Amino acid sequence: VIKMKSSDFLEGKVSLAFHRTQGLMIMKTVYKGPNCIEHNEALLEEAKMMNRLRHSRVVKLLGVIIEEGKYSLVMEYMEKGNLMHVLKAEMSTPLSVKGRIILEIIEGMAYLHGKGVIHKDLKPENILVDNDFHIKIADLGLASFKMWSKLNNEGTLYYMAPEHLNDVNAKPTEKSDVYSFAVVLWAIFANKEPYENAIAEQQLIMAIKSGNRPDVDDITEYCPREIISLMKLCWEANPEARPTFPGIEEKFRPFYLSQLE
Amino acid sequence: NVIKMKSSDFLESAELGKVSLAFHRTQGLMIMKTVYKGPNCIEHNEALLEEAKMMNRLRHSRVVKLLGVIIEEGKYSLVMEYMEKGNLMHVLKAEMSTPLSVKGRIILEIIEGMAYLHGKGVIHKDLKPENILVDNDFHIKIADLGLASFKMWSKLNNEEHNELGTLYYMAPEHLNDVNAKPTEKSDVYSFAVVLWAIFANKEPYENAIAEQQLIMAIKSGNRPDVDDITEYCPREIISLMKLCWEANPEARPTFPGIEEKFRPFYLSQLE
Ligand SMILES: CC(C)C(=O)Nc1nc2cc(-c3ccc4c(c3)c(C(=O)N[C@@H](C)c3ccccc3)cn4C)ccn2n1
Ligand SMILES: CC(C)C(=O)Nc1nc2cc(-c3ccc4c(c3)c(C(=O)N[C@@H](C)c3ccccc3)cn4C)ccn2n1
Repeated sequence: VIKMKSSDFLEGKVSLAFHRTQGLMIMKTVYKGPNCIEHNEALLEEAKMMNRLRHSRVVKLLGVIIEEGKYSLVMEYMEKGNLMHVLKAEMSTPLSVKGRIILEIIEGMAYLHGKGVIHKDLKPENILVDNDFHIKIADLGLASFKMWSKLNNEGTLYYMAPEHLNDVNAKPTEKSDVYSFAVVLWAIFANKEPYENAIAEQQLIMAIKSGNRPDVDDITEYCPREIISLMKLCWEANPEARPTFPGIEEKFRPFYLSQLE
Repeated sequence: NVIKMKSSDFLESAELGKVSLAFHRTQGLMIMKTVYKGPNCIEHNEALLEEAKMMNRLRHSRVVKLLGVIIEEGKYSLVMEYMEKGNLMHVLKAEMSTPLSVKGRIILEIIEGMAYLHGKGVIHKDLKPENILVDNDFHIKIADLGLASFKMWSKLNNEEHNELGTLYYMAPEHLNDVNAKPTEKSDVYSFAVVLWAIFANKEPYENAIAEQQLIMAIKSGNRPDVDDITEYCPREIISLMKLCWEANPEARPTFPGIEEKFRPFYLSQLE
């Protein structure tokens, strides 16, 4: 990794970070407390793994600050924030830009799966948009890498595959993210969070485990048919019935090319 | 009553409110928890000393004895006996492995301490590996690091002028329900998860993804994964933990009942 120092920056919490020589970046300070040196080795290894994720649709980890009792992650800056914010903005997104966004999400998820990363929390809060309306996948909640995830701990459920609802012990798979992505598709075309009421509880968890899905009739903007088919397929209760992201890409890229671009 | 001590009774300390190893000029090593550093207040002083006398009356070989109280202008401190090897989770994750007989004894000693506290009308409310301390001989003592048992030092800790929370062991009836009164059955549930953690050498629910997910899952019956125990674990201990984390509090045994079952078992198959 690149190791940064707090003194490298102008003077969990997610903040704008001005590196005194490299400029604008994003700082997430994961932990500030009395020491835990016994953990550093595993944290720096996972950080290196973080550092190796290099893709235009994936948020890049610029540096780590590993200091006595202070753990921080430094990331590349995305101007326009997360996908939900851009969707609900006062202006609109042509269907072509939404098609391109969806393809970019597929490409990033396929890259992450090809590097052995299961995101575990794909959701609109974790899809960042740059000034040109291109996206990058992020992990604001530290869900993807286990030791940084624990250190962070030393919360929407709307995108959680039903197999993880009321069952925290089953191991998540690539199909977990495929389910999340399906709900992301719906949300992209609804410009709102699923389950119109927008309350989370045991009623809804049990409803979803039994097959309830976001209301396809709650789409009040135009949504292409093939995309509705794709999301319906991807949120199948049976994890085995859901495609892989490379399969999704072999389907969606030619459709986006022929009908959307 | 208690022993009221002075800050000047100690030569020095080293940080571990603030928890410190402190050297008493006459008594030697002790553990100091400094609860409040601020402007002076008698807003509780009388009750505070009363509560101290109360926590001083807990005298049992498996409970951390309160050694002294420091009540000074703007400074409030509790002083406890020192436990050499720290808390149970740390000892479990140590490089050297712990013999199944020693884990059996630890479990029995926890049972004994919990029985004592319940027999003196004390509901711990926060039993967990962090509150189970280990001496140099691998004997345990139950502690209350979070000031859960005595409410007004707890208030003093949170008073807005003082310059100075795991849920894996919280019985499901108190999750997302901040009003339910904890009972002895709560402490039994905590004991059940501590048993699991003793034999898995780690915290439960590692692939839990989000806190609401885990909270709703646990309230609906999810428990620690018994297969994730990868070292030998006797079958009655699996039975005991399954019984003690029963969703219905009434179905859970009591600590005198747990001890009745477990002590002969430990004698005949473990010691
Ligand atoms: C309103 C706001 C101020 C704005 O306007 N823009 C803006 N907000 C952010 C927030 C982050 C951000 C924050 C915290 C992060 C991450 C990113 C991240 C990460 O992505 N890790 C990579 C390596 C990864 C990706 C996929 C899977 C696994 C790991 C890990 N954490 C903890 C980054 C850029 N921006 N830009
Ligand atoms: C791990 C460290 C790095 C190391 O190496 N050793 C080490 N840490 C400690 C920490 C304590 C400790 C700290 C804070 C406490 C308490 C104890 C306590 C209490 O137990 N009160 C008694 C009377 C009681 C017991 C049961 C129920 C109700 C009350 C109340 N508070 C706020 C004691 C001994 N050690 N030894």
